[PDB]
Amino acid sequence: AKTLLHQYWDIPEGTECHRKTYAATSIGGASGLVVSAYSVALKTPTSFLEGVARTGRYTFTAAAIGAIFGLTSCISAQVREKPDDPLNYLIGGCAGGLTLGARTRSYGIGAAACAYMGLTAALVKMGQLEGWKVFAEPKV
Amino acid sequence: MMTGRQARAPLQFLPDEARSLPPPKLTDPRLAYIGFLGYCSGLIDNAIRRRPVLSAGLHRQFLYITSFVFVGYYLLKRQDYMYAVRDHDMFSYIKSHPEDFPEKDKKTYREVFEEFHPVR
Amino acid sequence: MNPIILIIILMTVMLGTIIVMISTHWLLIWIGFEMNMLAIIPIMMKKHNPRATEASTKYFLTQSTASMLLMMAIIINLMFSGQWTVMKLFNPMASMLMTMALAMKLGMAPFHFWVPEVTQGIPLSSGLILLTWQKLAPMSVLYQILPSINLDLILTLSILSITIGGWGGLNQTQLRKIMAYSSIAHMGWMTAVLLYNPTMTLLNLIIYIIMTSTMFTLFMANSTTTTLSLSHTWNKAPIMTILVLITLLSMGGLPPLSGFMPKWMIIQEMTKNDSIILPTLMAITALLNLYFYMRLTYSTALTMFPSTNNMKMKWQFPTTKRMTLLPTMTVLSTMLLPLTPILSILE
Amino acid sequence: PFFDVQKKLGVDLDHWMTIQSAEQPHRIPARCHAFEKEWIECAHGIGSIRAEK
Amino acid sequence: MLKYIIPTMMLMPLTWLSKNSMIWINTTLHSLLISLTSLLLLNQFGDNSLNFSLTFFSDSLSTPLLILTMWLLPLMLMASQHHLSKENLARKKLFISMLILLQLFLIMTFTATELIFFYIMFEATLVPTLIIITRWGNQTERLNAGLYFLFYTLAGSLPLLVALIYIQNTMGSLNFLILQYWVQPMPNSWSNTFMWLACMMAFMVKMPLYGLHLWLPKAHVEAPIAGSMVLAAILLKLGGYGMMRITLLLNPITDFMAYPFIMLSLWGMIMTSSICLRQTDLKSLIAYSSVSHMALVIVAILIQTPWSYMGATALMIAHGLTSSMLFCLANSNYERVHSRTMILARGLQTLLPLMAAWWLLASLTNLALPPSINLIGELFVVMSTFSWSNITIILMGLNMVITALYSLYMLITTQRGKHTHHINNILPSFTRENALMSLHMLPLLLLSLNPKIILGPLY
Amino acid sequence: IARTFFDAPEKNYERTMAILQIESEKAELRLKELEVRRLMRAKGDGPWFQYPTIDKALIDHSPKATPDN
Amino acid sequence: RDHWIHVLVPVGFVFGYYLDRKNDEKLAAFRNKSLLYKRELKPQEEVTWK
Amino acid sequence: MSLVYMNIMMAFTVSLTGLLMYRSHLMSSLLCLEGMMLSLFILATLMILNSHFTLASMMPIILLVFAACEAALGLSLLVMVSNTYGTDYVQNLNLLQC
Amino acid sequence: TLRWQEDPEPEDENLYEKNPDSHGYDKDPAVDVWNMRVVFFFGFSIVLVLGSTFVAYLPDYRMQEWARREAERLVKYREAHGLPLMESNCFDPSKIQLPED
Amino acid sequence: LLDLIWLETILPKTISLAQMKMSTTITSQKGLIKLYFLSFLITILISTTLLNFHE
Ligand SMILES: CCCCCCCCCCCCCCCCCC(=O)OC[C@H](COP(=O)([O-])OCC[N+](C)(C)C)OC(=O)CCCCCCCCCCCCCCCCC
Ligand SMILES: CCCCCCCCCCCCCCCCCC(=O)OC[C@H](COP(=O)([O-])OCC[N+](C)(C)C)OC(=O)CCCCCCCCCCCCCCCCC
Ligand SMILES: CCCCCCCCCCCCCCCCCC(=O)OC[C@H](COP(=O)(O)OCCN)OC(=O)CCCCCCCCCCCCCCCCC
Repeated sequence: AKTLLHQYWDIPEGTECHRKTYAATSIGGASGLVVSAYSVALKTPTSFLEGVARTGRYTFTAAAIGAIFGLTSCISAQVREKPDDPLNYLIGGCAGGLTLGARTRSYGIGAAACAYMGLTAALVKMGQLEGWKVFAEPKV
Repeated sequence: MMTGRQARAPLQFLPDEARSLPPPKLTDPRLAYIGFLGYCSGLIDNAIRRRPVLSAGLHRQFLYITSFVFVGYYLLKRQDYMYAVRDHDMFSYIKSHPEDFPEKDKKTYREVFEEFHPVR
Repeated sequence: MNPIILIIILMTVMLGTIIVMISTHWLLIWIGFEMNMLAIIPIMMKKHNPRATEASTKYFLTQSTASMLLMMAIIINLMFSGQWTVMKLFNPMASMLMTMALAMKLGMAPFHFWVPEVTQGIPLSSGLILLTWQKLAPMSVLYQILPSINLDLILTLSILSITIGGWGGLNQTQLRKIMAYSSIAHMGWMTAVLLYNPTMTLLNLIIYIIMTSTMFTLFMANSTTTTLSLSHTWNKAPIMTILVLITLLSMGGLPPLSGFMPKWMIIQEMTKNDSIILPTLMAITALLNLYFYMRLTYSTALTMFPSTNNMKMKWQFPTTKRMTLLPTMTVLSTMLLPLTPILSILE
Repeated sequence: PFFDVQKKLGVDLDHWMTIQSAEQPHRIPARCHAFEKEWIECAHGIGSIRAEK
Repeated sequence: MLKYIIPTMMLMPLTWLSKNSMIWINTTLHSLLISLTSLLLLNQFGDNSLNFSLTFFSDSLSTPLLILTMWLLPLMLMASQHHLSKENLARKKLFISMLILLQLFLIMTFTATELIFFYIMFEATLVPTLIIITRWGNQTERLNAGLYFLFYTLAGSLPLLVALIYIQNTMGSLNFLILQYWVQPMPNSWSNTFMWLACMMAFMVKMPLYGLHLWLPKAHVEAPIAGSMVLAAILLKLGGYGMMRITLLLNPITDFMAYPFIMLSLWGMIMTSSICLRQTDLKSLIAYSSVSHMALVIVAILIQTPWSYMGATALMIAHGLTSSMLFCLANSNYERVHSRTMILARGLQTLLPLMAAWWLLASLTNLALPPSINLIGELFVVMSTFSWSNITIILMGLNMVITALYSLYMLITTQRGKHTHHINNILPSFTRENALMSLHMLPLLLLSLNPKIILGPLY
Repeated sequence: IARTFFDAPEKNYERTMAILQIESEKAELRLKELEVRRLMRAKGDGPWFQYPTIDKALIDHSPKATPDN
Repeated sequence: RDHWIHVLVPVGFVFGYYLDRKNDEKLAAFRNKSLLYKRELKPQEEVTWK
Repeated sequence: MSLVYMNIMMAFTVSLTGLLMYRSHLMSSLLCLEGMMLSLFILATLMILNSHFTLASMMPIILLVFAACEAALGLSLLVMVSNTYGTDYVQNLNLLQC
Repeated sequence: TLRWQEDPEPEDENLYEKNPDSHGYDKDPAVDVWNMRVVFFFGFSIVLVLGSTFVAYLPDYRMQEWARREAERLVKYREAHGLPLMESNCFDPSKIQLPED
Repeated sequence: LLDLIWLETILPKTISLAQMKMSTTITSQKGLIKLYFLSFLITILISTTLLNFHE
């Protein structure tokens, strides 16, 4: 999962929409596959068909969220000519939240996901710009 | 952190270097607070067993206070020793490495420049 | 159970823990672990009901899997280093296997699934012995091998443990399951601060041991295992309601109680190493532990739930249980914050 | 915690097994006695951080 | 500051060793003696603060708050002794003990030189108030009120602890006397933006800010009378003291990071006053009035000018006294009629004339009748906000009109009109209630003669 | 009032100076301790962060059964 | 005494004042050394303040 | 390194995946656990004998003794649950979900 | 059916019934009158009156009167010698090194 | 509309419902050892391959 994040962040922002979208979709699909694996492990399905349907549904939802977020953020960076700006990532996060609402087919969870994941994507953008460390190496 | 210090002479509560330090006074405020902790535990011991709290078993409350004072005195001795060791190691390492700890060129305020942000 | 056989078995448990603590050989660490587990199995099965045998079976399977993983890590380290001295490891695979073996033995998430069921199936005294004494040896082994521990793995285990423990304890009504999820969250905190300053880990371990011992001792003093039976305590002994109120407030880390000191010093240590997001996330997550603690205090001390008729028959008799060290750990778990600089004795 | 009971008490409970270059019965040498002896004579007394480099 | 701490902790053996009938007399007497003793803090100098020790100091901002706390404790002892009449003796002593402990934490909070000691005392104040509300409150939802209050405060305050520890590690000290001379500019970045948010949100929640005020019309309502008095009079001012102390480190990033909260608090006071216009509950109406006045204090602190600071501290003291008196009057009505509905008991001036006079005086000071210190604080904040921008005079004038409207609506509804026919248990006013009202009123009127002792450290 | 209850301005002045000197010394010592801890962690040549190694007093030096060792 | 409970608190205030004076004496490192109040000692005294 | 080491690691991994996925019986889990111990025995014995570490030759005996005592305890637990339920199925050990 | 066993709500006690001279402090008349005397003496006669007297005679609170006297002295001294009463710069420009640009 | 409906909706009620839903998902395990050990195997595989904790 380390090489997926580097290959997503190696592309300059607002430059290559297709490759950024593909990298975001791959990251989303990996996360959805992990979620589906734990789901079919702990909550066992009725049959093989129900389990593979749940796996496909979760993976497709997460991959669609990733693709929509990447495409929206890259397009907003292209249009505004502001590559280093967390507003583009906020727009992409709200687009991903609206996609999550569309997949689950309910408006309220979609709006809440728009707000919360737009804030989260903006925070990730600020951390990338300012060099915030989440798993900080021991120093003192 | 300090296991290299406490590695050549292991499992010692107070090494022989601790005796060069001033012992805590018996009127130490921390020691008095630990004695108050002992008194409070004695009162709780009276309370949970449905005894008169301030009257029953004065020997029990005295032993509570005495035990707390004893253990707290030795813990305070160890704490003071370990902070002394911390400072000693810090100063020895600062003195032994003068290249890494240069003297800061202090400047008066007539030479330094600070931006002014008006509040209006 | 014979008193003498019980004495011998308890000293065998402490002997296994001592053998793990004092030895410089990996095989002796393994030997102490199996001695401790083999001796502690009959403490779980003191009552001989199907729930105790089920809990003992799950505990045995989990500890045996963790022990085999530990032996695998030791053998890999011997293969790649040719020695057995308990110190930093010479292989990342051996370090990963040993870290996950110690995580399985501690019951940290996602290996946490055995802790609440095992704690529920066994008596209160054996559950106290488990959740207090069984965690001294894996944390000592972790304290000995910190130069080889992967930072990402241990931090992931820590944050997962804290979140899963809080979310799990939100839903429980049995007291033993609440104590188990609380334990999971606290081990998350302890192994979170492990790689930066292990003295903070020792301080958090000591404070958690004292607070858990106080809460379990109050539970066996009142013979309560559910929320409602604990809520009946106001009509039997209100001093115990005051004690459980102050101890549960201190367990949530509310200042100026002694439970504030571990997370305060942990946040102090984590910000020195330029890690700011994780201590904020762990504090916000520990608010959930505070939530179900406060729910318990609402049901027990700050309201008067309806009682029954036979409480009068219980009024006419005094208690005779040996509430050993209960006032001492009640005082030491609430009014220890002014003695915070005492943590320098643990370095 | 690693309570060094053996060094405090002077007993030798598991140090004889702890390395391959130690005192072996009938003076039987190991295959890598010399290399291990040289590595130990390096790493002694300088800590793990200095001995790793 | 040990000459006030030690008698406060000696109040505890006084209430735990008194007779079954002499606990109120002893506690009230000795708390009044310590309140008289608290006047020795007025040895303030024009250049230097009164620095007692390494841990304690008291400048001209913390001194009025200290005197207010130490004077407020015997008022709560006098107020809370009628509804605790039939209570068990041990529970009565526990109630008095929680009041004593809260006063101890409050007087250790305002004098803390170190910022982390201020934080520790400021969050130690949570436990006695939560216990008082959730134990001696009368309603069902006192538990929900306690949960809301506790979790709003802790969710606001944990990032403050993280940011204070960061400031300690970066600057080297949290001593307020050191930080006055060692302060550095805070540049514009995202890191400093979240520093400002972390340092400010705890006191924005505790004040409260509009939008974070949802815990106030619950904790102020389901509490007992002493709890409501100590929540309205002192506990809202911990946020004001915190923003006055912590704004020193947050420059010059405050000048643009203060815009959204200035718009929240300028529009928020209009919303809360309009809410006050249509309230069926008297206690909730007083709580929302408190929200509006603390929004005024928030704006005054955020624009950070000398006139705004003087108006903010004067308004804090004045609103504490006025809100305490209003809560006491509402409690007396509640003891008479056993309901908090404002429309139930009407026309009480024909039955309770001197209580109606006390109601009129409290209402007059609520709408800032000059030359009360209410009007002095409100006027100074209005002048400073006019200096900030000119349309603030439009907002302030609208707020003043609605404030007069709801205060006189309170008075006209409760006291005037035709009395309720079927209510016949309206007893004459006791000497205790009248003494409580006069002890709230007379310091408030006397402070208009010498208003210079409540105008902050930059008078 | 100023003779009985209040304190002299000189006393408060010099007391504040003493407090400021003590607290500035404490802050400088805290910063120096942070820098020392960082340097000792990075280099490993100081008395702190001395992780243990194999003790060389355990090595057998007597002649073995095989010369090539 | 039959009214010792009425003298618990004033002796607490007196003891707190005494501890305040003791600590003020403890913080006397810059007595008669400040650049604003430095002066020669008048005879028949040894310190500027106590 | 050598090849028989790779085969013993793969045998240990196979027995571990067998233990970590129960089918029906507790006895199959115990058999997978004891196969894991046997693979540990073979690996450690081969390493010690090839390295000519003379004093380490006592380790596999102690390992065998301790893990066989473990297996005796596990067999006793299996017999107890079989006496409780009439079979050693792992789906009957689900009372502690509540 | 009939619900759980619980006492009904007790009737409110009128303090003026058994004691028409009540101040509302306590049910015992002696404790009540002594509480009234304590509150009225130590609240109004002691704290309010002597507190107002103490605040009224504060020894030059925050040096305002001294500042006025010193301003009078400085204005007289500067007016006598033709000096400007106040300068635009608080510190001397001679002892200030501006950054070179 | 604002403080009785919406200001109550955004901050406290949505957060409370989210924590309630997460708690109900976490604690809904079926109490089977086989599923727990399958989850352990999945965790080991994810850490070894997808997360590279053995490097
Ligand atoms: C009552 C409800 C509302 C509560 C609101 C509370 C405040 C909101 C913002 C809090 C942010 C978290 C604390 C930040 C402390 C920053 C200290 C600092 O040094 O900052 C600079 C540091 C900078 O890192 P550094 O200082 O290590 O690096 C050195 C400096 N540079 C970058 C130049 C190299 O900032 C950070 O490390 C990250 C700050 C942002 C953190 C974002 C995650 C939290 C998001 C908000 C959560 C709010 C509560 C949510 C839960 C509510 C209840 C359910
Ligand atoms: C202080 C912060 C905490 C706040 C809460 C405190 C609670 C505890 C209370 C403790 C005691 C009270 C403390 C504050 C006391 C304030 C009062 C005080 O001391 O003032 C000093 C002030 C001091 O005034 P001064 O400063 O001008 O005096 C000069 C100073 N000396 C005396 C040294 C020369 O006292 C007065 O102003 C008294 C003046 C004389 C009396 C009044 C005469 C006129 C009265 C009205 C006449 C009619 C007018 C028209 C009416 C029409 C109808 C309405
Ligand atoms: C760096 C740190 C290194 C290590 C430092 C030292 C760590 C000490 C850890 C202590 C762990 C305690 C474990 C639990 C208690 C052990 C004793 C025991 O077996 O107690 C249970 C026993 C069962 O008897 P039974 O009659 O069946 O009880 C059922 C109720 N009728 O008896 C009972 O139930 C009797 C009822 C009372 C039991 C009270 C037990 C209190 C034990 C904890 C004391 C406080 C913690 C130790 C001191 C501080 C250490 C930091």
